[PDB]
Amino acid sequence: MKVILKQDVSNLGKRFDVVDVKDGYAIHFLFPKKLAAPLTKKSLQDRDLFLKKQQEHYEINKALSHKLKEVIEQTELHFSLKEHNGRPYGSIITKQIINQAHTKGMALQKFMFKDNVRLGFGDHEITLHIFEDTTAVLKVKVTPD
Amino acid sequence: AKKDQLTLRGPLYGNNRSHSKTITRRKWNVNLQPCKVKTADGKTTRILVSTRTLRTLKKHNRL
RNA sequence: GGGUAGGUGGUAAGAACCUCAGAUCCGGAGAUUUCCGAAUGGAGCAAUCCGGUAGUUGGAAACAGCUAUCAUUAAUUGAUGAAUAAAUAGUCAAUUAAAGCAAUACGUGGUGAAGUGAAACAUCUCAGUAGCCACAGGAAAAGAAAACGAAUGUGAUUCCGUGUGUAGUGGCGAGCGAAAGCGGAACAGGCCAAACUUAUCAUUAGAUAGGGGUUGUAGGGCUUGCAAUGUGGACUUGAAAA
RNA sequence: CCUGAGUAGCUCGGAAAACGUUAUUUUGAGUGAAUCUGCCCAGACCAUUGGGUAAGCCUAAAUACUAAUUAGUGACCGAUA
RNA sequence: GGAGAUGGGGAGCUGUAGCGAAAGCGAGUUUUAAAAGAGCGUUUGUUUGUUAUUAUAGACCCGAAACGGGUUGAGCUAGUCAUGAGCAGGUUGAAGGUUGAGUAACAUCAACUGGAGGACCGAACCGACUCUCGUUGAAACGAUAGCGGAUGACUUGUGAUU
RNA sequence: UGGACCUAAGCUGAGGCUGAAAAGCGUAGGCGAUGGACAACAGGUUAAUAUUCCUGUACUUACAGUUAGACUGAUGGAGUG
RNA sequence: GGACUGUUUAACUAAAACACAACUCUAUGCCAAACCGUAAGGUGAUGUAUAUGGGGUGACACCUGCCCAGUGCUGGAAGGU
RNA sequence: AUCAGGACAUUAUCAUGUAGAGAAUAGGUAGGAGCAAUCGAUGCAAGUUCGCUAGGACUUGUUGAUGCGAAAGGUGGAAUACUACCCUUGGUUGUGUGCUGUUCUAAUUGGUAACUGUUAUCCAGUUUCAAGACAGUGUUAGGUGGGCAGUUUGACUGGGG
RNA sequence: AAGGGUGCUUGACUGUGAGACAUACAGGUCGAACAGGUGAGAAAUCAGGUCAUAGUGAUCCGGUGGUCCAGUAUGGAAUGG
Repeated sequence: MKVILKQDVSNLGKRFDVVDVKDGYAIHFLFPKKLAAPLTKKSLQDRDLFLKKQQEHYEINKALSHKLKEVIEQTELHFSLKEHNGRPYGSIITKQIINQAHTKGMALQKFMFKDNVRLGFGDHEITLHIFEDTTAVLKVKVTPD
Repeated sequence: AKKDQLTLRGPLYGNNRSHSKTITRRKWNVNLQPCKVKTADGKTTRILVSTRTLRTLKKHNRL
């Protein structure tokens, strides 16, 4: 349990400060977007330490989000299909897109994804709410057998 | 066994009564829930845990 | 080493003979110990059958002897690394432990019966015993006041006797049965966090080590000076006497 | 400035303590603190007084026994014992 | 202190004052308004060797069907599974099919094939229905003699099986 | 006849899931014939053994060399049994 | 009387008994329902209502008559507890 | 986690309801006979409302100055105008909690499938699908519950019952 | 008459009780007499339920009134007496 929020203007939009509705293991602490911090020192020492942490994470996290958004918008992803009769038979799952992201060398969190499955016939691309400000399209090249 | 692996906290086999003062052997089984535990650098490795130990983990920011 | 005139474990009948280069005999230190057997190469219906690797002598070889070696787990180390890059899971190699037995006597804990006694019996007793399970160690266990307790009372546990068969609780039935104060036996108290500090950890400290500390006549730390070369030790070694 | 957190207490079920659950120990389920001007005990609770510093760890000695070598000892038994 | 009497050892008693539930008072105390009355109390004390009774312990000795805790036995007489074997001999000859007559066609009629049956009689191979036999026997369950099934839900070896 | 080969009923159990300890179950591996596979018969032999002892006739598979051909066949796959 | 082959009380009793084929009820849409335990797990079944589980009678044919006032079960949740 | 209805709270909030009475919502006790007037027209048209239909009027962009005849006479089971509180019927309110019904998943479950460890019908990890804060549970407490444990099951008696 | 009706009336008292009868224990039955204050009666005196006998259930346990009982150190309270 904690009162700390982190890096979100969505999810019952509020200020970038310390605030949390006290209810067990709810989404207020189920997400990596709200850090469980020790409230025993969250008065003056953890206070200014968390202020510094908030400013630092603010800066570095939007920096990395701009970097990854540029990477996504400048790179297109590739699969290979295995159908029969040549008629549309396959689709696109999020597991394989996460695996291709892993191929580049980062473990992207699922919290930027809202879809579950995509149609894999022909060219297909979707722009998702990756982050509060950075938006990019997951350009993927897919063709049948 | 029927115990969380985080500590050896065994169950009870005690005496149960009714509105006759008769004694029988009853098996006090503690609460168990297989919640996902967190450790250093991922590797959650879900294990069966007890509710009291769950709350103690919660109060130490260890999930 | 002692001891030495006989000896080949008892049914000794005798052949063969050993024995005074000091034996046979009584102790210390040893060596080699077949197979099963906790059993460990794997099986197995115990005292059995097939094995693999490594080295070995013989041959042209299958093969034969001749040695050593090959369970499982946990821990450490290293290597390797699946789903899907790292990661993680596994996969292997080397190293340390028991893994097992018994003293029907002992002790802890996890357990855990009724028939009886109450003249029956369900509450209580039968008793935390009967039996079972794990851990042992030669003693175990507990062990240092949030004790007691009613007074300027003691001051880590234990047992014996006394309280006393009292205080008591008990379908107030059968019953069960203490805690204090007293005499005595030996009676050592220590240690880690923890503020705070240095170096080292990737300071998203959430890690090694120098301190520092065990505290109720509250202590310790923090800032700052005198001392003092102490006494104790349950405790590391060697040497000597007994 | 530090004095030992699901920790003390509290509620619903039990046991040990002589007690048949009551002060004191145990949590089986839950709720949950106070930090020396404090926090717990003196068979309920408070006020006064007094006594302690729990929620960290070890230490044996007075005691339990004899399957095990000699010293031996028996108002122990004598081959149905 | 010899596996000894004994010495040391001043803890608790058993009476010495008792009444009243206790507070409490006291040669008195309590019910009591009560000094009255009434109930009780007005000094025989200790520790042992002993005989008889007694509570507690197995309690004068021996005599039940028991209850619980284990531990063991599926080999036979029960079922199950796996895996084999056995059924001499003679009968009864279903259905299906074939051939001719017929049927618009199928159904029907006669003949051929056919071998079917928890089919029949009766060998073995299992069972025990009966008069006797023996009721310490040859035999802790059978013998003569007659009785049933007898290609099945049958018998049955060898493994496990609860 | 079996083991050195397989496996039915089951057993065991590296793994691993449940249970207070005991233990229960369950994968791979590994076991377990009454069955699956095949290459010796005849006669004689001494009191006892005879396809095993002997006379003649055979077959079997493991390897070295040897000629003379062929490129090869699994832990994997289909049939067979 | 039982329909029938047949089966079991061995060492006092195989019959009118049990099995039946044939019906009537009744619970079941999969992790079935039920069954074994402490659970895992397993049968049911590597099955799907034309299937299993459990009742009553028991070939074949004809009939199965009247009663939810009392208990078992189903619907309700309006009303009281 | 999300709200719709949603009951207690009815924070605030503006009118209050023609009792024998009262011209009219005296709803009750009270200093009681004014400057309540930057808490002020007697037309609009009325939202309503008391609805015993007028009545009370809280009601308003063309009106900036109405005045109270209802205060002393009149009615009474209580007097009409500057202050305090009372059955203030409810439009309302912050929502604290409880009832459902739906909207999702990240909690949590699977005995749907694939891949891997592994040639291994169990598990391990993920991804779908199935579901989903219900259940599966663990605790408390009710209802049913001879399947199961123990039990008492009086005596006398021209024998026992 | 200890029977009928009359005024008053609640001694259908308080604390007792030497004593007897009966009797295993229990418990039962009756009563002299003392103190206190009473009603009837002028007084003598009487009145400690009924002319007599059946009109009864033990302890423990549970709380109701008073209480010159105590109050796990003190103070009360709880709590028991």
